[PDB]
Amino acid sequence: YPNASPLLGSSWGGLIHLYTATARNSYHLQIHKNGHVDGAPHQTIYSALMIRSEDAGFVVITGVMSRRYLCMDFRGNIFGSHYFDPENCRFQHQTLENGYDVYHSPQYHFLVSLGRAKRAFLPGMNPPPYSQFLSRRNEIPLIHFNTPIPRQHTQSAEDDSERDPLNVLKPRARMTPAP
Amino acid sequence: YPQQAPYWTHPQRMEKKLHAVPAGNTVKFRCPAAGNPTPTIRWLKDGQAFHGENRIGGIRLRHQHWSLVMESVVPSDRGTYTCLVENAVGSIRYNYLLDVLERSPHRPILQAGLPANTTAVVGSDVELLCKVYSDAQPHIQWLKHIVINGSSFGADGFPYVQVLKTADINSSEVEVLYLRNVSAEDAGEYTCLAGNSIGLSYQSAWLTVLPEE
Amino acid sequence: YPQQAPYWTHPQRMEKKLHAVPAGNTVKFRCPAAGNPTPTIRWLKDGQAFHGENRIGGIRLRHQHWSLVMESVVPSDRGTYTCLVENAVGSIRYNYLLDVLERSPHRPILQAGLPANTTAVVGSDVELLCKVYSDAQPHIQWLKHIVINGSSFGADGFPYVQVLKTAVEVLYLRNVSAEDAGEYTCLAGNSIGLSYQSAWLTVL
Amino acid sequence: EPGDGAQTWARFSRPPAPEAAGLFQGTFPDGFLWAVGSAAYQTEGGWQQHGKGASIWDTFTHHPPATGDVASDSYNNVFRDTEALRELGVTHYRFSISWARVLPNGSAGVPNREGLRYYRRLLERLRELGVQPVVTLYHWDLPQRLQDAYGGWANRALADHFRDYAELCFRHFGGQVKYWITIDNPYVVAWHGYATGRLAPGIRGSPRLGYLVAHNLLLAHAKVWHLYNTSFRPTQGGQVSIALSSHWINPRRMTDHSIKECQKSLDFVLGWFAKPVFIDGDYPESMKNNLSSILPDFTESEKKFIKGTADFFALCFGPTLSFQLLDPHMKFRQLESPNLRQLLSWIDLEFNHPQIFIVENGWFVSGTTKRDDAKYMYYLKKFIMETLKAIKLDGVDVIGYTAWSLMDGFEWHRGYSIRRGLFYVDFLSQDKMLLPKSSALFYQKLIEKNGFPPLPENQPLEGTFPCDFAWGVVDNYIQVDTTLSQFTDLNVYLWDVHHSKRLIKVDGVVTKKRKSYCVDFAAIQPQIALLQEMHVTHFRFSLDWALILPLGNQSQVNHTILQYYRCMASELVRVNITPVVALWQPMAPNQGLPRLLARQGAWENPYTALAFAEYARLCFQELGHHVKLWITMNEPYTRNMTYSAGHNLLKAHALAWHVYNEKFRHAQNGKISIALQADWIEPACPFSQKDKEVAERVLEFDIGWLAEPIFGSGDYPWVMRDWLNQRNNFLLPYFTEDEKKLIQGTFDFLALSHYTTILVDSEKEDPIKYNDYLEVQEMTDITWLNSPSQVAVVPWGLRKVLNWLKFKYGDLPMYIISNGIDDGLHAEDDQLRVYYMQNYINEALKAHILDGINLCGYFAYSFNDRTAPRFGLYRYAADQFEPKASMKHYRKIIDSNGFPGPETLERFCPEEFTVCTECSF
Ligand SMILES: O=C(O)[C@@H]1O[C@@H](O)[C@H](OS(=O)(=O)O)[C@@H](O)C1O[C@H]1O[C@H](COS(=O)(=O)O)[C@@H](O[C@@H]2O[C@@H](C(=O)O)[C@@H](O[C@H]3O[C@H](COS(=O)(=O)O)[C@H](O[C@@H]4O[C@@H](C(=O)O)[C@H](O[C@H]5O[C@H](COS(=O)(=O)O)[C@@H](O[C@@H]6O[C@@H](C(=O)O)[C@H](O[C@H]7O[C@H](COS(=O)(=O)O)[C@@H](O[C@@H]8O[C@@H](C(=O)O)[C@@H](O[C@H]9O[C@H](COS(=O)(=O)O)[C@@H](O)[C@H](O)[C@H]9NS(=O)(=O)O)[C@H](O)[C@H]8OS(=O)(=O)O)[C@H](O)[C@H]7NS(=O)(=O)O)[C@H](O)[C@H]6OS(=O)(=O)O)[C@H](O)[C@H]5NS(=O)(=O)O)[C@H](O)[C@H]4OS(=O)(=O)O)[C@H](O)[C@H]3NS(=O)(=O)O)[C@H](O)[C@H]2OS(=O)(=O)O)[C@H](O)[C@H]1NS(=O)(=O)O
Ligand SMILES: [Cu+2]
Ligand SMILES: [Zn+2]
Repeated sequence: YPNASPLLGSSWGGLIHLYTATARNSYHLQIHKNGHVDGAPHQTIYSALMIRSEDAGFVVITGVMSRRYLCMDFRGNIFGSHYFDPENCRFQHQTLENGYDVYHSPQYHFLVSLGRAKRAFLPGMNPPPYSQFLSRRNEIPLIHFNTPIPRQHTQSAEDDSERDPLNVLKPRARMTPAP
Repeated sequence: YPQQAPYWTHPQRMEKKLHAVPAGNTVKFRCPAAGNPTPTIRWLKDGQAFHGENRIGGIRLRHQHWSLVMESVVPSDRGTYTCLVENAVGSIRYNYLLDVLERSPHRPILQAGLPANTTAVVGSDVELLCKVYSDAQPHIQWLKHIVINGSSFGADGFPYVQVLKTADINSSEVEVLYLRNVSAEDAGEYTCLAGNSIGLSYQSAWLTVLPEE
Repeated sequence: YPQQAPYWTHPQRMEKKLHAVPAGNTVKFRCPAAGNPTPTIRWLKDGQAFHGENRIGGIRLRHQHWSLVMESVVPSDRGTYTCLVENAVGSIRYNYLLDVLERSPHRPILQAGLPANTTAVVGSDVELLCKVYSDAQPHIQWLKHIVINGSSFGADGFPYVQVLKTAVEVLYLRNVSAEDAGEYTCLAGNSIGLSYQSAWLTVL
Repeated sequence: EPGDGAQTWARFSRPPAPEAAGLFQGTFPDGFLWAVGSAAYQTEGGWQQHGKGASIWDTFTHHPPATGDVASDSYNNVFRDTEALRELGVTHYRFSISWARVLPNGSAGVPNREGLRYYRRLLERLRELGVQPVVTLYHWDLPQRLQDAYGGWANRALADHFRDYAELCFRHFGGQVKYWITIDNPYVVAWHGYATGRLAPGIRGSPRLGYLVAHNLLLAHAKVWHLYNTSFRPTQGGQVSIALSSHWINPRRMTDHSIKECQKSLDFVLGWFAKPVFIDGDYPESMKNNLSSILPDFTESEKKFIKGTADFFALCFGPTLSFQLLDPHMKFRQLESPNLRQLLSWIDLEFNHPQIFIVENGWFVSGTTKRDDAKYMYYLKKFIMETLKAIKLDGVDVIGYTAWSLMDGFEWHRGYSIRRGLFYVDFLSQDKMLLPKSSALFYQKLIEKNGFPPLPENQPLEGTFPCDFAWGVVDNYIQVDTTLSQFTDLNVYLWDVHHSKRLIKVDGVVTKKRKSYCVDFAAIQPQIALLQEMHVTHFRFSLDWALILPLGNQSQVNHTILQYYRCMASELVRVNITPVVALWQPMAPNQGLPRLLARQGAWENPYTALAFAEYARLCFQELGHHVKLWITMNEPYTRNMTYSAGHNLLKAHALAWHVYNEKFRHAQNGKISIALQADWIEPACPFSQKDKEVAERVLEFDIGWLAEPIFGSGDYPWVMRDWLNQRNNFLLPYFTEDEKKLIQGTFDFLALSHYTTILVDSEKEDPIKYNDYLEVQEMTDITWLNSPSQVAVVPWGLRKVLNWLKFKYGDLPMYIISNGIDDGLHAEDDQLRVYYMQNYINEALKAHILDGINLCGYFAYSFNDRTAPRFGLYRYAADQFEPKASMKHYRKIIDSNGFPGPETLERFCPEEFTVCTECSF
């Protein structure tokens, strides 16, 4: 008799990816710096989210790369904002009876969905597609989250008369006072 | 009849790279193909031949429709699959990733005995912990009962409660409460109240200060 | 060119009159009453109009055999399923029943900490407790470990069967002394999976 | 086969592991050919002596200034040339025979007996010394009789004239010479000789002429090679090749198009001649396609005539082609690099693993450079190292190395404006004696040691650091946030204990705030948790002057900020991690001062030193109960601060030390001193006296400026005063007797911060990168490891700067207050940091044990990657701290307390009395 015992309930603040399906294709909720929200086909460092609950049932989704907060507007489309508000940038999480998580703004009555069908939420009716989310633990190594952007390209002093190509001479930035 | 290479019959229904369903659902692994003529499809799991011998509970046989049905998917079913059907002139295959997840539509269950009936000497460092378990995001709050006016009960039989530690955006270690140099007033019933979208559950413990030992 | 009083396609293959599908198990109901010209088929439940918007999950209406499918069936779908197909003249009515049994989307979890540490002597016997949260009564076992080569943390499987009762549950470790030690478990399980919990259970 | 070497960039795309490539220190294989090069126009001189003919160079320089009539006077000086070879330790002398010298009047004429006499005397001298010769038949000096009559190499009738001249060379100088080079640098002879006009024949005709001439060079070389093979090789056993110069090129954006474009450039400059000689006999397909018409075609008989006409691969990788004479169009818009290890691998893969003989290498220095050429020595050192890496790590079959230009001479089109010689020649002098340079002494020692043998000074030392050693980490900018996360809610709520488990706030009754302890700060505990995992004994952090006193004066104080610092210091002591606090830190937008104080001069006004004394007094009163190690200045910028600013900074430190010494040390038994950035300064040439003097002078301006008043004589360093006084720069303030006594002994320990070492050269190679203030030419040893920020990994510098501080300032307790390196990437460079940490700590261990240095602390630089980016031992990604590989290895050093051997253990030390810590006073 093999023993595994995988503990249930470890997602109390860890990195999660929101997964939704529609019988056509899968998509992971993703937040970009420019506020664009779309669906990543696989797990991306951009799609890594950290849901945090403030009240007994209300959660806020941030994302650790864009440094933004998943907010919402009157039409029902979602976006990311660098500033937090408790009015519309906060959604009441609700686990459906089939095991799927749906997020909707408490005062906007519109479910958070990866599609463009922003419909109202009622207890027990066919929700819009791309809305039945499913939290997935982040299996992406966190080494990739570091920004590799410090890339340098040298154009000055690049000609056909270079005298020190291997850069033996490296002067140091020293100030010289002058009376 | 030309001997054309096998190809996907319906490429527009193959974009679901990853399958994720709650434990207990049935996944659909469908991949119509072609050939000279259409050959048999033998699914194999991560290399090992996958059929109805390694998992009892129902595996529907659909070969004329070229699909695989996985009824009552259980935690022990994660792993990329393959639509490996071999033709004489062509060899096509598309991976079908499945990641079943285990849900918990329940109120946050706290570890029994945490916090415990721990007593500390006056001037010592006591620490109260409440291990909470809930897949949905819980809100952890630490409460202390007060005797503000008369007894500890309020207007309509509600015990007075003052919040010590909360779970905000930038507040971690919420499930641990630190009480160093406990005075006489640092004694009473500490309840760790945890709740999520399903419900709220609290675990209460009593801390008593001993002036002598 | 006679009138239209047709029958279905497959008599025995269609009607089953009973479907005890577990929760989350996909099932579909078919009413292929063909004819010439093709009639119209309507599906309704509990005497009310049935669409694809009033049910969770979602249903799909096929036209190859004129059937609706239910991916991820739910307990809320209980009731009656009457399909009504009417031709130009006359009508045909069929009935279907559905009582989906509850199947939780998780293996039966139990409150942590339990079972508590066993530390007692004769006179005050150990009252080991393990409460499991589930809809119905799940399978709960204890699985006392057989002491061979200190078998408490190893590999290659440790099958040590020990059955007292399966069905909040409590155990009465009568006459607790220094002869039964080791680590104790609460093997709570169901169809989805099996779970157990343990702690620093050390006894004299 | 062509195209095999296109994978070269793939192998070198991944950075090598800085463990085997770090302390590489290999030894060249036995039988290696250590050679030194020379020419017949660069050095020989005597353009009309003894009936000598007229080269195309003798007419190019005169063009009928900067001419090679008598360049090095080597024609008349045979004894001084071979004496240099004897004292160089070299085993091969690569020189060339002047075509117009041996055969002035005509190839089918009377050989010049005196011209032949010079070369037989040279070879007789080479035989006596044991130096084997490597004769180059043609080194760009074609007779003028063959340029104005047959038109030069553009004619195919010069193959017979070259063959008749080669037979004269083979017949005469055949019994002693076993290595022949037919034509040296055929690319420069062809492309720049006829297609550009920048070289000996002034033509500038067209690229058609350059490809026609190179067509004749291969035919002329193959005509000569088959002359040796069928007539002289059986009775002589020598070898003949062609010196194929090349460059190295790098992709622009690292794409498959760029890699093919890079291979297209190499085939255009190197496969142009190597493939017709080494592979099949025809040009590469890359250059046969685009310019199919302007490039001449090869007959089938000719193609098999040139196949295999080279007994070894002769490579000329120096400043001739690299960056100077390479056609820009031949680069195909790519990046040119002077990489020799990658080029040697490219030759090995593409040309079926040939026996490579590097017949010309090295770099150049400016023309106004005497015996001190440190830039050229380190280019030679890197280039020699690259072949050793190619031999050992790449499997390349390199059989010899030739350091070019045994002596200074006429450097072709550049004239005398550059110098490539290992031996200095005074061109203006009438004697022209060979004076060994810095590279001559370096090359001689490398040949004697046969490569880079391991040194005892770099062998790791197995030993244990003393007890109560200060194993610590630093965090200059701790993250401060006075966020009260515990007991911060004061209201009284109701509780639906049975109904809904919600809180109903009662309006009207609230409680009073509990005593605020140190667990109410949400960020202190996570930081201590990481430090507990590192097993560090000490933690070093700096206070923010602009935060404790926002307006500078003591009228207003931010008590909440002080409470965070006091709580951070109190929690660290609770977990047995001694805090080390720095009062002031220069790294800030306002120089670490409050905005009000930073407006006036920010260090110029003496009131700033006074205002720091009171600020230091406030810090000792609040934080001092828990902090027992104080740092007054935290590595001030000795290179970026003015003399007046450094004058008040010394006074400010003295006031803070005298505040602590008189008022607080009795109540709180702590210590206080100054932290100085002690980066080692090493002379570029190890045997140059003027470089040692320059190294000491720079050290005074860097370390001794702020250490001599405190740790030494109480006044500014003598060398610093001498340098400024003789410069008529009297900007260094003088120390009065009261000030001198004030700062004379304001130290409890020597806290130094070491990061890297810098090589200093007295001579100015170029004035742009020359520090005219200090008359120093800062350089670096390119063979050293480098971080992505170009910081040299020099472990032995830490041991050297520790000994210098002990020698200059006595036997003081020395703390390594900060010593760490950065990693630009995520995990590809952290294996460097563990190498950096392991060796630097080991060299600090060497200084402690071998030199008896009173070292009592090592502080790894940076606590996490969030506070100090790129330097931390903890990776900060997605608002999460993850330990790096350097952290785990650092913890192993801390737990073992140094580097214990296989079987050695020190017992527990209770109340050990090394004089660096707080005893019973
Ligand atoms: O408006 C709005 O709102 C909005 O607006 C705005 O906002 C927007 O805009 S924007 O721009 O902004 O964007 C818009 O957009 C919108 O929208 C939104 O929202 C929406 C919604 O709305 S709401 O209302 O909802 O809210 C959404 O939407 C969605 O989507 C859309 C889209 O998509 O577009 C839509 O839709 C529509 O359209 C579509 C289209 O698409 S596309 O692409 O085009 O575009 C679609 O479609 C169409 O149509 C259809 C129809 O028909 O209808 C089609 O299709 C579909 O379906 C189909 C079916 O077929 S049929 O024929 O039927 O029809 C499919 O399929 C296929 O096929 C099939 C068959 O074959 O049949 C298969 O099959 C399956 O199943 C069957 C049956 O079963 S049962 O049960 O029934 O019977 C089967 O079978 C089985 O098996 C067998 C065998 O085995 O053989 C059997 O058995 C036998 O035998 C046995 C033996 O024994 S043993 O032993 O062997 O076993 C015996 O026993 C027995 O008894 C016997 N039996 S019998 O029967 O025979 O007697 C058995 O039994 C059986 O059974 S079972 O159970 O088992 O099963 C088979 O097998 C199966 N299979 S498996 O394997 O899996 O199972 C399948 O299905 C298939 O196959 S294949 O291969 O072919 O593939 C298809 O697929 C579908 N489609 S897909 O897509 O998917 O493709 C057609 O086709 C189409 O067309 S096309 O062109 O495309 O092609 C759809 O559908 C429509 N709809 S409907 O209603 O009509 O449906 C819409 O809208 C929606 O949707 S829905 O659906 O929901 O509606 C959207 O998205 C949104 N947007 S956002 O933006 O927001 O995002
Ligand atoms: Cu459940
Ligand atoms: Zn030098």
